[PDB]
Amino acid sequence: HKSEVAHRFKDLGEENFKALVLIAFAQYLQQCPFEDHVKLVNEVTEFAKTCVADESAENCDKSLHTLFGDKLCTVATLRETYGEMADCCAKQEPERNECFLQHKDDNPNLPRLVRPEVDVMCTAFHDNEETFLKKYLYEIARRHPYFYAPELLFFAKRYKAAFTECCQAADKAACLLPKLDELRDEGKASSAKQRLKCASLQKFGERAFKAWAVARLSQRFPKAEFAEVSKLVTDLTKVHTECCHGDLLECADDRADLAKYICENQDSISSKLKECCEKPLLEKSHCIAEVENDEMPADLPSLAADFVESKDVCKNYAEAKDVFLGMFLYEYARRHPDYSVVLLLRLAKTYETTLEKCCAAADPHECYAKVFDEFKPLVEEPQNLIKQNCELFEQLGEYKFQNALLVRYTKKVPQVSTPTLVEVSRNLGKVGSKCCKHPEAKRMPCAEDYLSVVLNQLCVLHEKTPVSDRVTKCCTESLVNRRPCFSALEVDETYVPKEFNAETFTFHADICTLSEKERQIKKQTALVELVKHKPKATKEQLKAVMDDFAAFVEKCCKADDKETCFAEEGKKLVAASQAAL
Ligand SMILES: CCCCCCCCCCCCCCCC(=O)O
Ligand SMILES: CCCCCCCCCCCCCCCC(=O)O
Ligand SMILES: CCCCCCCCCCCCCCCC(=O)O
Repeated sequence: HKSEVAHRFKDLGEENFKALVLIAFAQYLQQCPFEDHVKLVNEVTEFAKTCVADESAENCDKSLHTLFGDKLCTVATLRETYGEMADCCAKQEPERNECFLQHKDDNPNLPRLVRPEVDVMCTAFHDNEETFLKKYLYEIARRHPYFYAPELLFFAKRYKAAFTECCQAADKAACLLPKLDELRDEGKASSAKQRLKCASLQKFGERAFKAWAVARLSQRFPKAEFAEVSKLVTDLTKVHTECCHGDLLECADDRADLAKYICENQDSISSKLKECCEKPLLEKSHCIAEVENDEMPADLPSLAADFVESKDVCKNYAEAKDVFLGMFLYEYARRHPDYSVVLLLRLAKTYETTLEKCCAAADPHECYAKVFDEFKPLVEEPQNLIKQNCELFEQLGEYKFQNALLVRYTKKVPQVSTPTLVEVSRNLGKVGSKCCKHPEAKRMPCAEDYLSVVLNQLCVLHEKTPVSDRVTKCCTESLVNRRPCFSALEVDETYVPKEFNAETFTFHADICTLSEKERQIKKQTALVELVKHKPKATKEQLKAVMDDFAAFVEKCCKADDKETCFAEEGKKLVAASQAAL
C-alpha cells in the first residue's frame, strides 16, 4: 500500500477511473471547457499508469488530495476565471482542499441543457459514442458539483443502454423518449433527496438523522439485532456527514468500507444481500442502499412487554433515553415495513412525549398505560388518505385526478403562483399512478419517497419567494409533521378572489396542434385561474364549466375554419360561465 493513485486505478479499472476523474474535475472547475478537462483526464491517467508500473516513481507516493489540488493549481487561466479560488493555491494541503470545497458553486449560471432531436442524438451516439456520452457527463457534473460521482457514472451507463437498445429500433422516439424521461426524472429526484438528507443533518440535528435510518434500517434488515442496526446507523451518519461536506474521496472510502463490512457480516444483517455483494466495488454500496426489505422473523411478540408493561421502563429509559427510544423505534419499525419512516417517527415521538410526562407523575405505570392507543389516530390518517386517493385515482384517470388535486390545492393556498400549482398537482398525479399500483402494504413508503422531496422542494421555493404564512408554518415546524401539516390546511376563507381578466380565458386554435402534454397544461393553467377567480365554486359547478369547456374545444377543433369558432364560442363560454358562477 504505497501509491494511492495506483491503488485506485487497479480497483476501478481504467475506463471507470477516467470517467470518475472527468466528473471530479468538472465539479471543481465548472467553467473550463470540455477539451481542457479531457486533457487533464489523460494526463492524470498517463501518470496513474506510471504508478501501476512502479509504485516508487516520482510523485506516486503523494496523496490523491495532494495530486488533485496540484493539478488544479497548474491551470494557468485559474485566477482570470475563478478569482478567489486561485488564492486557495497558496495554502498547504489540509486547508487547500478545504478552500477548494468552499468555492464549489452548486446552482451555477449555466443555460439549461436542451434535449436534442432523437435522430440527432442517435447519429451522434453512433458516430462518436465516447465523446457523446462524456461531453454530457461533463455538462451534468458541472451543473451538480455535489452529486456523488459514482452515482453519476451509474446514470451514464443507463443512458448508454437506452441508446444502444433504442437507436436500432423501428420507432426510435417511441422507445427512447420514455427511457430518457424516466432517467431525467430520477436524476432530478436523486439530486433533491441528497439536498434533503443533507438539510436534515445540517439544520435539524444528527439526532433526527439517526431517528430516520434507525427506522429505515430496521424495516430493511428486520432479522438484525438492535446493536447491529446501531452500528450501521453510526457508520451511516459519518458517511453522510462526509458526503454532505462535499469531499468526494473520504465520502467514497466511507461508503466502500461500509459496503465491505455489510457484505462480510451478511449473516447478522439480511438474506437478500448476496446479489449486491457479488457486484464490483463501484456498484456495491449503491446496490445495498436500495436492496429489498428482508422478511421479518415470524415469531415476534408484542412490544407491550418491554415497553409498557415492565416496571423497570422508567429506569431503563432514564439510563439512556435515545438508546431506549431507538430500541422502541427499532422494534416498531422491523414489524412495520408497510409504514412510512415519518409515520414510525411520529409514533416514536409520541412514546417519548408520554414517557417524559409520565415518568415524573404519581404512578407512572398507570399514566402511560394506554399509550399504544395513542398510535392509532396517527397510523390511520396516512392510511385513510392513501386509500381514498387511490380509489379516486382509479375512478378518474391520471389526468382527471391531476385536475382533482389541482382544485383542492388551489383552494387550500390560492396565493401560490399558477405554474407552481400546476407543476405540483401534475407531479402528485403521477405519484398516484405509480404508488397506487402497489398493494396497500407498500403504498405508504412509496408515497413518502415522493412526497418528502416534493414537499422539501416546495418549501425551498417558498422561503425564496414567500406567499403564505400557513405554508411557511408547515415548512418550518418538524420535518416529520410536514406532510400532515399540508394535509390539514383547510380552504382559505381569507382569500380575495382574483379579478376577472379576459385574456386568461381566451383560447385560440393553436390548442389543437399542441401535444397532449401541452394541451393539458394549457387547460390545467386555465383551471387554476378559474378557481382563483371564483374560489367559492362547488365541485358540481366547476364540473359544469369544465364539461362546457371540453365541448367548446371539441366543437371548435372539429370545425371548418377553426379560429373564428374559438373567438365566437369563446365569447359564449365565458359569458355563460361568468353567469353560472
Ligand atoms: C489526480 C487526482 C485525481 C482524482 C482521482 C479520482 C477519485 C475518484 C475515486 C472514487 C472511488 C470510488 C469507489 C466506489 C465507492 C462506493 O461508492 O462504494
Ligand atoms: C441507535 C440509536 C440511535 C438514536 C435513535 C433515537 C430515536 C429518537 C426518537 C424520537 C423521534 C424524534 C424525531 C426527530 C424530530 C423531533 O425530535 O421532533
Ligand atoms: C412555493 C410555494 C408552494 C406551496 C405549495 C402549496 C400547494 C399544496 C401542496 C400540498 C402537497 C402535500 C400533499 C398532502 C396530501 C393531501 O393532499 O392531503
